[PDB]
Amino acid sequence: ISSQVYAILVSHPPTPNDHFTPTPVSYTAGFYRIPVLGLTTRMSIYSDKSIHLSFLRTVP
Amino acid sequence: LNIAVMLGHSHDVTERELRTLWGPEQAAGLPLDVNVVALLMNRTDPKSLITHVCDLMSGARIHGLVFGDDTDQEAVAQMLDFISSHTFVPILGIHGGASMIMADKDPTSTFFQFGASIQQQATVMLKIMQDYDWHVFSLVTTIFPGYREFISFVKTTVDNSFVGWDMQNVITLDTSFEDAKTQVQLKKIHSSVILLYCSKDEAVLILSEARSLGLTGYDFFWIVPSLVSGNTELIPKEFPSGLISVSYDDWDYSLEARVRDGIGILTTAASSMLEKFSYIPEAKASCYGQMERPEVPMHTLHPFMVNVTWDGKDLSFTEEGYQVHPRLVVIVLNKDREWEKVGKWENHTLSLRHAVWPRYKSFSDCEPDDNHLSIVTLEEAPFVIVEDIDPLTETCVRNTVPCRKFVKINNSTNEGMNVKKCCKGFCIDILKKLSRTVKFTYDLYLVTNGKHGKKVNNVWNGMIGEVVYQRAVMAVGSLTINEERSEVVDFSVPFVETGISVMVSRSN
Amino acid sequence: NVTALLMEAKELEARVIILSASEDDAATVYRAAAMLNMTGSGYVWLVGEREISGNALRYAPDGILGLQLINGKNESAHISDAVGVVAQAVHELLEKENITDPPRGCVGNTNIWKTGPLFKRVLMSSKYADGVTGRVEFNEDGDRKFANYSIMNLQNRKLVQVGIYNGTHVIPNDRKIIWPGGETEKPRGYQMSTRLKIVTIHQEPFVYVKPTLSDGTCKEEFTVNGDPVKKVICTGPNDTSPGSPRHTVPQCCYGFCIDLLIKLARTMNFTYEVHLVADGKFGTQERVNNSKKEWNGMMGELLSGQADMIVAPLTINNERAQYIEFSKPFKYQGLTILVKKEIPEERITGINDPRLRNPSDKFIYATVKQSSVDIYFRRQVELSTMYRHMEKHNYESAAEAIQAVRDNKLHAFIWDSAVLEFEASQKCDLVTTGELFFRSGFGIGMRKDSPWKQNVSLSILKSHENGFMEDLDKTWVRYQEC
Repeated sequence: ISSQVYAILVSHPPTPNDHFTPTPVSYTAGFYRIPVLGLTTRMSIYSDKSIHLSFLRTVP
Repeated sequence: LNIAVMLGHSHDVTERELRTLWGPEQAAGLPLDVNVVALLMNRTDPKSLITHVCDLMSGARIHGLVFGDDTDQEAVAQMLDFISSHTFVPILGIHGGASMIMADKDPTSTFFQFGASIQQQATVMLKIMQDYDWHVFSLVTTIFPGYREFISFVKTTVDNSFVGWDMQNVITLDTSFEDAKTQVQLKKIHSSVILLYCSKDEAVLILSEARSLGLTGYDFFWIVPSLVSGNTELIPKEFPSGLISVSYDDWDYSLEARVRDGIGILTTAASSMLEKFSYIPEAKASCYGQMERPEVPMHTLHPFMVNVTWDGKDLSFTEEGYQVHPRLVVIVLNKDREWEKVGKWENHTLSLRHAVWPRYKSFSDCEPDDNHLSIVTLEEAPFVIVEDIDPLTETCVRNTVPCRKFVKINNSTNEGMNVKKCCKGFCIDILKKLSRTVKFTYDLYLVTNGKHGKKVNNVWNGMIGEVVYQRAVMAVGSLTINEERSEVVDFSVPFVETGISVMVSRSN
Repeated sequence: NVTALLMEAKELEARVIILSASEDDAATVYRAAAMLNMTGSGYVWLVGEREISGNALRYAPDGILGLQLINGKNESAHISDAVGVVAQAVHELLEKENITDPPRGCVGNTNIWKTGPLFKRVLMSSKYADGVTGRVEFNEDGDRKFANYSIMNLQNRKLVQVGIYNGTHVIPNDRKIIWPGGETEKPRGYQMSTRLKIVTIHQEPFVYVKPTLSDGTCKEEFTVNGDPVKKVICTGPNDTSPGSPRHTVPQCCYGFCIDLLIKLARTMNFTYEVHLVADGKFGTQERVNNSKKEWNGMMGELLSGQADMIVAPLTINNERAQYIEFSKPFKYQGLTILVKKEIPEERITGINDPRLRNPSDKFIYATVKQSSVDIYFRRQVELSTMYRHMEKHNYESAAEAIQAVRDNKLHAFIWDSAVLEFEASQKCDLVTTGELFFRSGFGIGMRKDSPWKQNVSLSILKSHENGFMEDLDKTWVRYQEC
C-alpha cells in the first residue's frame, strides 16, 4: 500500500493450508475497498460479499 | 488477570484514572489480579491497530481486551476477529464500529460483539406491526449484502405465525434509479406499510423518488432496519417527518456502565475458570515473533463465556456470538427533525408507549388529514358488546374491531390505563359497511363520563357532550331522536325504527 | 465413528450417495461403507472433486465417479488471464470524469477510495475471450462462471476420464463405464422393498378391536352365509387411560378396513407390519408448547415417515389436503347430527335450525375434541359462539360420546352419516335427526412420493365399477333392522 497499488493479486503458497493467505490480504485490502483477484483458492466462504467486501476470483 | 481497554478518545477523553478506579472499595470481589492497563485510542489504521495490539501483547501478560472505538469504519470489526484468529486472547467490543454484527466468525477464535442481529431486529419489527393491527405490507429491497437472509427470514416467520398476515408482493430493484422496472414496481403498491431495507444513500434516493409518486402521506408507514438509522444528527431532507426504525440503545446505557459490565463479565468468567480447576492461562509469547502451533490442552475460557449473570443483567452471548438480551429501543422522527424515543424491549414485551398511534404530519407541504373520524359509542346491551383480547395470538378475534376505552383502576385512584380491547354488536357492523363504501379511517373510543346524554345544568354529558364540544365527530350508538337533541346537534335520517313500549306480562 | 449414519442409511430405498466433505472424513466413510458392504450392486456413487485426491485415493472402492476442473493447479495460464482482464478494466475506467488516486500509505489516511467501489462495479462485467483458459466473464455474485470439468471414472486404480461438461452440455465419451462390482447396466435407484407398514385407529364397524385370545388366534367366526371372517393381529397400544404401563399388547383386528386391505393386498401382492396408533387422532394440528404448526395423532405419525399407507376413515379436508395425495373416494358420507329418540317435539334441521344456531344452557352438544369437524368449523368463521361451546364441552371419542348422550349428559352428536345410521340400526334407541352437509367422500391420502397412488386409484376405481364394495356393504354393515 506504500506504492498506491490499484488491484492486488493473490495465490496459494507452495505448501497448502486450505485458507492461509487470502484471509489476511482480503481483510487488509478490504479496509480501503481495493479489489483483489484470486487465482487458485476455491473454497466456498469467500464468495460472500458481506464478510469479504471486495474479492473476485477466477476459478469457480 | 491483567486486561486492557481502548477508549473512544471523543466523548470522555479525560481522567484515565477515573476508568481505572472502577469499583473502588469492591468491584466484583477482585479474586487475584484484577487490574486495568487501559490505554488511549486515536485515528485507527490497520497498521497502527496491529502495531499497538502486538506491542501491548508483548507487555504485562495481557488478557481479554474490551474495545470502545467511536468512529464507524465498518470493516474494523472484521480486522479484530483476525487478531483473535491468530493469538488466543479473547476480545470483545462494546461501542461504535465494533458494534455492528458480522455473522459467521471463524470457529477457532473468540470475539463477541454487543449489537443487534438481523433476526432480532426483524422480530421486533413484526411485533411492532402486530401490536397496532396492521396485518398488510409490501417490502422493497435493493441488491445489498444480506438481503437473502432477510427475505428468507421474513418469509419463514409469516407462514409459521397464526396472526394471519396479508403479506403482499416483495420487490427487488434489479437496476438502481433506472426507472425501467423500478418505477412500475413502485407504482404497483396498493398497501400502506412498506418494509424497505437498503443502504443509507440508497434509502434516501428511493424515498426522494417515491415522494413525488404520492406514496407518502398521512397514512403511509415506512419501517427500515437499524442500518438505515445511521448518524444521530444527519437527518436528510428526503426523510419524511415520522418514520419508525429500531436501533441499539444510545440515549441510555452510558459508556461507563457498559465498560464496568464488561470488566465484571471477564472477571466472573476468570473466577469460574479458576474454580473449575487451578490452571491459569498463559498469554502468547509474541505475535511479532516466530510461527505458532496449537498447544492449548483445552479451550481456556471460551466455554466459560455463556451462562453468566451480573447483578440482574442476564447477558448470555449465543453460540453465533452476540448477546441474547439486547437493549433495543424503537425510535421515531419528531416534528422538529429530531429523533425521539418510544418503547423499550426488556424481556420479550414491546412495552409500547402509545395506546393509539398519533397521526403525525408527514410533511409541511402535504394534504391535510381529512379522512379520519374519531367515532364514539356507549356500552349498551344489544348495540355494542365489549370483550377482551384472547391470549392466543393476542391481537383480537377475527370477527370484530378493536375499540379503545378508558378504565379507572378501583374508584379513588384515577389510573387511566387506556386498555386495548375489541368489541362487536349491531351499530359497529353498519359502521364497517359504511366505512367500506366511503373509504374513511377511524380510531373510535368509548365514552368516559356518564351514559347516553342529558342537559344537566346546561352542560351535556356522554356522547352529546363530546360532539357538542367538537371533541369527536360521529356518535354511532343507540341514540334516540329528540327535538332538543336535534336543536343542539344535527342528526341523520333513521334506519331502525323504535319508540316507547310497555313491558307488562302475565305472572302465570 | 460414523457407523450409526451408515446403518441408518442401509435400510432405505434410494441407492445414490453424494459424499462431499474433507479428505479424511471421506476416508472414514469409505472404511465404514466397506465394512457394512454398502459398495455392492445397484450403488452408483458420486463424489466431490477433493474426495478423490490425496490420501483418499488409496481406500476408495472401485466404481466411483469423480469430477475435476481442467486448468486446475496451474498458475501461468491463470496469471496471464488475470493480467489481461485487469489491464482491460483499467484502460476502460481511466476515461472517466472525476478520478482520484489510490490512498498512498496505510498509516494515517483511513477513508474509502470511492473510485474503488466504482472500479469493482465496472470490473464485475468485462468479457475478454483472448486468453488460454476459455472465455472469462464474472457472474453477478462475484465469481467465475462457464467453466468446464472432466469426469474421471475409477477403473482398477487407473483413473480413466470419460465425457466432458462444457456447461449444461454434458457430452459423453466411448467407454464401458464400470459400476462398483463390475456390472454393465444403468443399475437402479429407488427400490420397492414391499415390507410397507399400516397404522390404523379403532372406530366404527370399519375397525373391530378386542384383546387377542390366548390361543394365539382371536377366534374362528362366520357371517350370515357362514363365511369365515378374515382377521389379522395388530400390535397397537392398550393404555388408553393416561398413566398406565403401556405395553402395546396385540389385539383382535377384524374390521372392514382390514377387508379392503386384504383385497388390495391380493390386488398388489405385498406384506404389512400392522400396528395401531398410540394417541389416535384424525390429524387435528395444533401449536407446540410456546413455539410452528404441529400435527398430531394418525396424520402426525403418517407425515413423520412412520406410516406408509393410512387406509382408515380419512374424511377429505383441505387442512390435510395441503400436502397429501388423496386416492379416489371409496366412500360417500356426510356430516349429520344425532339425538336420543323420545320414548309435539320437532326434528332439528341441523345448523340450519336457528335454535341449533344459538346455543342454550339446556342444549349441551359436543362431538369430539379430535376430528375434522372442529377444523372445518374453524375454517368457516360465522358461528364462533357455537364453536366455543363445542371446544369448551369437547369429548375425546365417540364411544363415551354415545354413552353420555344415552344418559342425556350431552344433547347432540354430529358425525359421519354412515356411523350414526349403523349405530341407530343395531341399538335403535336414538334417532337420525338433521340433514346431511359438508359431504366429504372418504379418500386415501399419501405422501407426495409413492409408487402406488396411481395403482391404488385404478384398483379402487375398478372395484367400484364392478361393484365389489357393494357386496362387502351387504355382508358387513347393512344386515340388520328393528
